[PDB]
Order: sequence, then structure tokens, then C-alpha cells
Amino acid sequence: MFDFDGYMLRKAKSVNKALEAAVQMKEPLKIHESMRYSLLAGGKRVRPMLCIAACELVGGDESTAMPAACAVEMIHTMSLMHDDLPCMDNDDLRRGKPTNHMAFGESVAVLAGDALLSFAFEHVAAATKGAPPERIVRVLGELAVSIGSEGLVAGQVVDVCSEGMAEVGLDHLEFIHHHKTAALLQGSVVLGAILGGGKEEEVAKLRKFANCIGLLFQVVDDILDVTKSSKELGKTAGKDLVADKTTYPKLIGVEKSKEFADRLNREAQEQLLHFHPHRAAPLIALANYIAYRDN
Amino acid sequence: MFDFDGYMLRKAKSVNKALEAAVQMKEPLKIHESMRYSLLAGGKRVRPMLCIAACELVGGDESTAMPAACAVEMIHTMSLMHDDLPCMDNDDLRRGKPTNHMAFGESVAVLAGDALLSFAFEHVAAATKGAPPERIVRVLGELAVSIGSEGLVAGQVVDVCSEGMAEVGLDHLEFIHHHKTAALLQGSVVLGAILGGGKEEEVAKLRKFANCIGLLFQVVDDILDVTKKTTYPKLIGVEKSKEFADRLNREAQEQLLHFHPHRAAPLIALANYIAYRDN
Amino acid sequence: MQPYWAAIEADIERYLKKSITIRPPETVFGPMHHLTFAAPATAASTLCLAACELVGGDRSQAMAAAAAIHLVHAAAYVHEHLPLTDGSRPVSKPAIQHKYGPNVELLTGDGIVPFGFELLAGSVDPARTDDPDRILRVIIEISRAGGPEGMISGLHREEEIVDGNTSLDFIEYVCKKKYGEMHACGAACGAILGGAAEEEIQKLRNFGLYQGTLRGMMEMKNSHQLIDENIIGKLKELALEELGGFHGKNAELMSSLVA
Amino acid sequence: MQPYWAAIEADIERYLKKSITIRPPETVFGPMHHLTFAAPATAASTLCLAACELVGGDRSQAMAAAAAIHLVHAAAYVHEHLPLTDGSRPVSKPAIQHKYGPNVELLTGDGIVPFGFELLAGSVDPARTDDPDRILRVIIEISRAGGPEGMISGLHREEEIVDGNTSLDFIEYVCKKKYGEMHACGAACGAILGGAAEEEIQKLRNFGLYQGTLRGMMEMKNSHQLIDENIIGKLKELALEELGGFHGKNAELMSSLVA
Ligand SMILES: C=C(C)CCOP(=O)(O)OP(=O)(O)O
Ligand SMILES: C=C(C)CCOP(=O)(O)OP(=O)(O)O
Ligand SMILES: CC(C)=CCSP(=O)(O)OP(=O)(O)O
Ligand SMILES: [Mg+2]
Ligand SMILES: [Mg+2]
Ligand SMILES: [Mg+2]
Ligand SMILES: [Mg+2]
Repeated sequence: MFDFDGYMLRKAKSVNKALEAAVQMKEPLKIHESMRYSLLAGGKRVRPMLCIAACELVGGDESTAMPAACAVEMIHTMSLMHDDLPCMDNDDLRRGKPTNHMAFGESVAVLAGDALLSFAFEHVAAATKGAPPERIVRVLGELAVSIGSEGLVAGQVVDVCSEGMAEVGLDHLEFIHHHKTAALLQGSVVLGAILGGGKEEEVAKLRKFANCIGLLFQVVDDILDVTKSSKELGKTAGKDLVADKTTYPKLIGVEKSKEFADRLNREAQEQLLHFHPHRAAPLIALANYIAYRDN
Repeated sequence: MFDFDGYMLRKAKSVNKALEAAVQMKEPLKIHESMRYSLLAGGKRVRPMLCIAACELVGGDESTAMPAACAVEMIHTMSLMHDDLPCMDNDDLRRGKPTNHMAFGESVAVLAGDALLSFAFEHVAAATKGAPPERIVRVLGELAVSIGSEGLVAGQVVDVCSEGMAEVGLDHLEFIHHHKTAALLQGSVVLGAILGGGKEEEVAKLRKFANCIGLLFQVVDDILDVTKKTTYPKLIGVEKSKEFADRLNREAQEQLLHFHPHRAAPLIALANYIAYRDN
Repeated sequence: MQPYWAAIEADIERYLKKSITIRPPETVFGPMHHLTFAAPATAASTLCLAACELVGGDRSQAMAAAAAIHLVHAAAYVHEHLPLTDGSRPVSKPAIQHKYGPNVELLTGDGIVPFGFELLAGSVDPARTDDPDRILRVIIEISRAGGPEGMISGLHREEEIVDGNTSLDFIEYVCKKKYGEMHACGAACGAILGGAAEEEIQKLRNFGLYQGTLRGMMEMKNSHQLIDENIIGKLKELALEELGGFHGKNAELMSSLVA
Repeated sequence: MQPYWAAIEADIERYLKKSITIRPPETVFGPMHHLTFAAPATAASTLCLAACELVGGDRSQAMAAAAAIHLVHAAAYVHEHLPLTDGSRPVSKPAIQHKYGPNVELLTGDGIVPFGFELLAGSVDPARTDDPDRILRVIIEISRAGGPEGMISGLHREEEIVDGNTSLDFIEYVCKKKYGEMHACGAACGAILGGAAEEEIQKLRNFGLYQGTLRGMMEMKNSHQLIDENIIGKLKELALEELGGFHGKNAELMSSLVA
């Protein structure tokens, strides 16, 4: 039997403890305080857990993947800090507290965000131990590609340039969700699998798996946005409706979105048949968590 | 000697470059900005020169003595930053420019002054190369003794503790001048002599040289204010103040008699300069 | 601008144009391309190619690093001129022109920085042995120079500058953090990728540090008219010293950057 | 955990009173004695003696350092409670009483700090061959900890704390700077003076660092009602973990402050 609540509990604890050690208070104080305010506030740490679990699945250990795991959470964090700003979604709550720019000003929120992004690269490059240099370099490139113009940033810019697009298509919406959300999730699964010593074939199967849950994470985000309150979600919820935004609860409605999430999950766990079921248990569990979480 | 001014200017240039490099702007920026504001404002750098000259006099080199030369200027600098303070002499200017606490506030001026004092020690202890450990520790010892309760600070307290009873005798006035001025000059020349490898006898003659020129300076300064409360002219008259200045200069120079004439020349030249200067 | 430097800069421009080709989604790659070339050219970048030559290697070994340096600098420039509603950054007179709105600029900046790391991780040529260890080292230098204790510290403190009553000392420190560290990073990386040894790397690092600071002061010279020739000579002197020990053709070239 | 710690404070005191004799001019030494003992003792000095004994040294071998650390603390204490005319330093509600005037407190503070270094240089026993190097090292440690990047940074940033509007991260940082640096310093010095090896020293240094941050963290607890049980618990683990490699009572008595 696999106790998923127990597993995530201790993986998240381990991750939160390393995030705190990696990003200490030091001069300039306000920049670092702002970095820690949003990073250590309190996310589910799905991305760093996926990175560690994929590393473990292929043979490696947590310690080798912890820096990359922390790095994906740093980049994920600054992407929410930047997403919340007035020129972007202009929100007032994130991770249960006022949004970064409300607490430090827009200037500091932008810069603190930029610091987390650069530091994620510094940190995986200099803190990773137990991997050949050529393997670290490779990981740095997968990370870079998963968050730039063919990844996270593209989905995010296409999202704000298609926020009034009344002529929405499944193809267009798929582009946004895959890039804006699935790309960083793929990257987290991929960095772990490569740092774990995985063979090309296992990496490719995990990339596909990650692609599914990646897309699934955004469908579920879109659904929560309309069925959960801001207090519950820890962030401003309900503004995706009032906006001409592109989501699934839009094109097919909540229910048809739910069924869709189910298939995605199903399809993701199917890619996992590549591995022995005892070993796949954690990723199978993270997959369900992504499907059935409440926030 | 030929070109005493050029010699002082070359020494101040080297010292200025080393000060600039030792106290860089860094976080917390206000503290460091305040330290450099007063440290790098320029001046004759007589203390650093005394240290270097004393080191070279006994065969040592300027390189070994520079951290120490910089440390004595660091102390001198914070003694003035603290002295200009409102609770102290409450000065708004110095050399024409706003005083430190006017530029950065009293809190920073106090802290920045404290930072120069501890950094002086740090710098001498950590940056001195070319000298054995017990010698650097000895030198740290002479610096503390020259600026503490039996040196600079003593002169600073007693001086501020004497602006109430204008009935001060020669002994009292000499105490203050010796402490407030000669102690730190004595410290400079002792740091350099020791670091340079000077025997104890050489070291003792340099201590005497500095105490004489230290007092020489305040005496000449009083004669000048007159030929332009207590002073040498009000205690013994200008005639006697001048005789005293001359005796101070002669004794100072007497201390340098047995060193290399060529290495002694700059110190001999500085004694004559302090004694005959017009302002 | 000197012909040698201008020519090196042109090569970086070409290498960047070939690396970033406008394609769909144009909404993404258009601003990516435009904002890369909209940012000022930075010597931290040409200094990387040059540093590499000076120590022996060939410039092409440092091209990806030079492009990554310009890109990191470009995202920072875009973000520092970003229109902020809340008036969080003292409205600097600059008021530069903007082709895209704040959101597209912000995001594009976030996209530019990883592209720099992407080029670096991809310039990994098989027919290269010590490739991986040096690139990895260069990623560290670059991610550090563009990190919280590097350029970002300079951008943050710059907001405290009041044209009115702020010392030359404080301005020099901002230029050191904002420009000096990146320049130091560029000369160091060039040296690293060329194949130099620690001693040379530090010398070239230090030279970059001073030159970059000097350059920053020049740019801010046309703003806060107070830059005594003393500050510049100081920095100029400080730089050249670090080069004292490099002889040849490039030696005078590198020397010409500050002189 | 009770009489041991007490006796240490007594021995340090007995040693200071022996070293600071009120004498002529009482105008200098009266304030010097008063202010040195009017300053609340600091655990950084205690820690200094305890670490020396922990690694095997004799208590006297670290007495000079312990007294120098107290003196550095006493001077900072005096200076941070100076009545300032310009209201630059935040109005400290807990107003220490003043037996002497501002001018006298300020100068006395300047005379106490060097007395610490005097005691240290003056504690070199010419008959003990390891004396010079260890004391030299300690002078560097103490001068750094009480300098611009140590205690003074904490004292400076402390003035930015708004009694009911500053995060725990910023407060913790002010405490690591104001108290942690010095505690780390004392333990590190006690270890050095005791003959400990590098590994032992770093461990005790680390321990002191957390220990002092934790202690100062409380000096303010009764002020900034926000002290989450999490901070004091995170610092305790970091501290108590650094002791991994030192077992026993005194090797687990240091942990009698993390109670
Ligand atoms: C769905 C997207 C693209 C972003 C929000 O992600 P999370 O739901 O992972 O929120 P956190 O737990 O990290 O705070
Ligand atoms: C010349 C002697 C013996 C003492 C005074 O030095 P200064 O205090 O005059 O040095 P400056 O700072 O004015 O340049
Ligand atoms: C992927 C990034 C950078 C931000 C969030 S996408 P979103 O605004 O649709 O989601 P949020 O409600 O803000 O979490
Ligand atoms: Mg958004
Ligand atoms: Mg949003
Ligand atoms: Mg005075
Ligand atoms: Mg005065």
C-alpha cells in the first residue's frame, strides 16, 4: 500500500527546508526579503516533488536533484510574482497573503522576480553534486528551453495577447496551456530523470508523461478558478471569467472539463506502465494529486 | 634635504591610493560612504608618513608599513569625526566642507567613526606582510596604547573636561597636547620602527623624536596665533615659547644622530618644517 | 568608437540575429527580437570575445557567452525602463520610447534571460573536450552577475540616487554593481573559455570591473555633472594596472578600451 | 547549567576590575570603569571562555579575548544609547540612564575598544610559543566582528525596524548581525585560543552564530510581538546540529542557552 499523504508531506518538508537554506537574507535586504516573501510563503511544491520523484524513479537520489528541484520552484515563484503585477493579472492575493508588489512595491517585485530567475540557474549549476558537468549543462539547457520563448514565457505572452480573442480555438488554447504550464512541469520531470541517470528512452517516456499532467495541471487550474473561493485557493479567484481569457471551462464548460482532466490523468498514468509499478507509485500519486487537489 | 615638499607629496599619494583601496564602498552603503567621506578628504598624511619614514629609517620598506600607516590615519580620521560632533565641539565645517554628521547624520557619524577604529586594527592585523606574528601583535599593542586612556582619548576627555576652569597650568596644558597630539605621532613612528626591524634602542629614540615634535607642533601653533583659555604665550610668554620650540626641535633632531643621514633626512626635514612654518 | 571594438560588436549583432529568427508565434518572437536589439550595446559582451583572444583562444569559443551576456543585460534594461503604475521607481527623466506595452516587455525580459543560458548549453560542441566544465563555470559567472548580488543590486540602489544631494562615491558604487560586475564577468568568462589560468582570469576580471565602472560613470556623467577627472583617472589607472603583464597586439587593443 | 555559567561571568568581571583601576586622571578612568561595568554582560564573552575549556584549553588562555569582547560590546552599548540632537537614531523607549555627559560617553567608548586590543597584545606570554599566532588571529576575529561588516551593520540596520511593521526575516537578520556575529566570534576565539583544530573551530563558530542570533532574537521578543515559535526552532536545530561531533556535557552544555 502507498501512503501518498505521508510521502508528499515529507518531500515538501524537505523541499521547504532547502528553499529556506538556499535563499538567505543578505544585502540588499529588501530584494532578498521580497524573494523570500513569495518563495517561502507556501505553494504545494508540485514541481520540485515531480523533479525529485523522476530522479528517484530512474535510480538517483533526492540530494542530487534537490538543487534543480529548488531551481524549478524558484522560477515557478517568480513567474507568479510577475503574473500578479498590475501590467499583468493585477492581483492582490497569492499563497494566502497580499501579492508581492503590494508588500514591496512594483519595482522590488519585478527585480526580486528577476533575481529568483537568475539564481535558479546559478544554484543548479553550482550546487548540483553527483552529476557529471556535461549532465548539469544538459539540464540547464532543458530548464532554459522549458521557460523561454518555446516554453513558459511564450504561453504567457500568447495568453495576454489573446485575452480578448473572441475567436478561440482548441489549438490556440492548447498552445497556451502547454506552454504556460505544461512546459515547466515537463522541465521538472525531465531535469530529475536526466540527473537521475535515466536512459534516453526513460526520459522520453517521462517527458510524454509530464506533457499529460502538464496539460492536466492547467485544466484543473482553470476549473478550480471557477468553483473555489479566493480564501480557499490562496489567490484572487474568479477573474478569468470576467476576462475574455482562454480556458477550458469556457469552450466546453466545467463538466466537459472534468471528464477531460480524467482522460489526461488516465493517459499520463498509462505512460507510467513503462516502469515497475512499485517504483512508479510516487509519480502515480503526484498525478492523482494534480487531478484531485483542492487548491 | 632637497625637496621636502615633493617627498611629503609622494608619501601622501601612496597613502591615498592605499586608503582608497582599503575602505571601498560596500553594504551598508551609508556606513562606508561616511567612512570614506572623512578618510579620503585629503590632508598632509603626516601620521602615515611618520610610520613609513620610521620603517624605512631602520632598513624596512614602505610595503610592510603601509597597512599600519593607513591604520594611524584611520584613527586620526575618526578622532576628528567624533570630535566635530554636536555633543563635542559641534562643528558644521572642517577644511571648508560640511562635517560628517551634517552630511550623514549623527548616528552614522558615530558608527562610521567606530568602524574606522576597529578596521584600523583589523587592517594592520590581517594585511601586514613581511613581519612575524609577535611583531605584528606587539605593534597592535602600541597602537591601542597610543590611542586609548593613556593616549589620544585621555587627551580628548581631559581637554573637554577643562573648558570650565580657565585656570590651567603648564603641566596640565602639556598633558593635553602630549595626549591629544604626540601620542598618536609616537604610535606612528613606533609602528614603523618595529615593523621595520629596529632594535629597542632605535625604537626608544624614535619615541622621543615623536614626543618632541608632537609638542613642538602645539607650541609653534600658539606662537603663530599670537604673531599673526590657555596657551604657551599666556603661560610663559612668546620669547620663552620660542626658546622652548627651539629646544624641542634640537632634541628631536638629536635623536636621529646615529641613524643613516640619508634615511634620517626626511624626519630631520619634517622637524624643521613644523618648527619654522609660517602657518 | 574604435574599429576593432565596432567590428567585434557587429559580429555579436550578426550572431544574435542568426540566433533569434522571427517566426510563429510572431507575438512572441517579434518583441524578443526587437527588445534584444533595442537595448544598448554593452562592452561586457565584446570584452568577452576580446579577453578570449588576448589569452590565446579563438573568439568563436566565446561567442555564445558574449551573446548570453548581452541578452542578460538586455532583459535588465527592458525591466529597468518598465512603466510602473504605483510609482515604485523614481520616475527617471529617461522616458525612453516603447514599442510594446508593459506586459509584453516584462515577459519578453523573462524570456530573454533563459535564451542566454540556452545558447550556452547548446554551444557545447562534441569536438571540444574541456567544453562542459568551462561552460558550466561561465553559466555561474553570468547567472551571478545578473543575479541579486550583481546587476540587480546596482539597479535597486540606483533608485536611491537623488540628482541633487548624492555623492560621487555612491554613484560609483551603483555603476560598479550595475555595469562593473557584468563587465568583470565578461572579461573573466572570455579568459575562462580561452583557456587562461586563474591568475590571468583574476587580472582580466579586475580589469573588466574597473572599465565597466568607468563606463558606467561616463553614461551617468551626462546626467550628474560633477564627475571630476580624478574619479575617471583613478578608475583608468586602476584598470591599466591589471593589464600590466599582457604583451602583444591585443594587449594594446584591450588597453585602448580604457585609454 | 547553573553555577558553571555564573562563575564564568564572575571570573571575567574579576579580571576586568583588575585591569581597569580608577586612578589619575579620574576624569578619564572614572567614566571608563563605570561604563565598562554598567554595560550588561554579553554571552559572547561567556561563550568565549566555555569554548576554550570545551576544547581543552585553560580558562585564562581566553580571558584576555573574553574581556576584549565584553569591552567591544560595552563600547557599542554606550554608543548606541547616545542622546543625539538630530534625531537620526530611532527613539529607544528603554532609555538607559546617563551618569556622564554625551561627549564623555562617546570618548570613553573610543577608549574602551582599544583597551581590549591592549589586553590581548599584552596577554602574550613570551614563554608560550603558540601565543603570537593565536592572539593575532583573535585580534582579527574581534576587530572584524565589532567592525563595519559585523556588529556595526546590525546596529545600523536596527534603526530601520518599525516596532510593529517589520518582518521577522529582517529582524532575524539584524540579530545575526548585531549579536550572532559576535557570539560566533567569541566561540571561534575560545576554540582558537584553546588549541582546537579548524574543523572544531568552524563548528563552534557556527554554533555561536545561531546561538547569538537566537539570543538577540529574544532581546526583542518582548518588543515585537510576532516571534513565531518557528524561527527560534529553526535556529536551534541549525545550532544543535552544528554540534554534531562534540558529545558530553560541556559538549552539550553549550546547548544550555537554546533552552
Ligand atoms: C497553474 C499555474 C500556471 C500557476 C499556479 O501554480 P500552483 O497552483 O502550483 O500554485 P502554487 O501551489 O505553487 O502556489
Ligand atoms: C604636523 C603635525 C606634527 C601634526 C598635525 O597634523 P595635521 O592634522 O596638520 O594634518 P592635516 O590633516 O591638517 O593635513
Ligand atoms: C504560468 C504563470 C507565470 C502564471 C500563472 S497563469 P494564471 O494567471 O492563469 O494562473 P494564476 O491564477 O494567476 O495562478
Ligand atoms: Mg496570468
Ligand atoms: Mg494570474
Ligand atoms: Mg576638540
Ligand atoms: Mg573640533
